[PDB]
Amino acid sequence: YDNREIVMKYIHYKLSQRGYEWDASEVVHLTLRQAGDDFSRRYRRDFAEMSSQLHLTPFTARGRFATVVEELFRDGVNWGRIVAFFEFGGVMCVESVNREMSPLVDNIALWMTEYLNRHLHTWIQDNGGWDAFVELYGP
Ligand SMILES: CC1(C)CCC(c2ccc(Cl)cc2)=C(CN2CCN(c3ccc(C(=O)NS(=O)(=O)c4ccc(N[C@H](CCN5CCOCC5)CSc5ccccc5)c(S(=O)(=O)C(F)(F)F)c4)cc3)CC2)C1
Repeated sequence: YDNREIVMKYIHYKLSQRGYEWDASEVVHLTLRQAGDDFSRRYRRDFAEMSSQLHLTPFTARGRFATVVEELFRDGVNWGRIVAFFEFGGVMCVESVNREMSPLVDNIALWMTEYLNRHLHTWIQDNGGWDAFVELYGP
């Protein structure tokens, strides 16, 4: 499955729900959206803390993203951390819009796509690909 499309559909949906029409395998997209909503409710303190402590500006966004992503996957990968990675990118995009720095969304989407293609892709494929994530979540 194309990771770039997965990132784009995911971010696009999150922003559209804030009235922001961003100028940017259906089961996979819907499943990821649901798993991410579940993650953010089940781990609300983490979600809420990250959201309020970003201190996001165009000068720091890339460094904050790199730092958090390296910390997230430090002890290895699992599907829950992959969902957390998407929700973190979503928090970054959402905060960028809230702070009137919406152009950052494009950079964020690229960094997410790159990290998936360069660092998560092998793990994902070794686990059977996104079909495995779909099965695990249900469908
Ligand atoms: C260092 C740093 C600061 C870095 C940055 C950062 C951070 C801070 C803010 C933000 Cl915003 C982002 C990141 C943190 C914060 N940290 C990040 C990691 N966090 C994790 C917490 C739990 C797991 C886990 O549990 N991982 S797991 O064991 O692999 C597993 C288990 C169950 C399910 N899904 C089930 C679904 C069951 N069905 C539902 C449908 O009805 C049928 C039954 C439950 S919902 C569900 C439950 C959990 C996850 C997703 C969905 C899935 S999953 O959905 O991915 C699936 F199923 F595999 F697909 C996978 C992995 C990591 C904890 C908090 C730390």
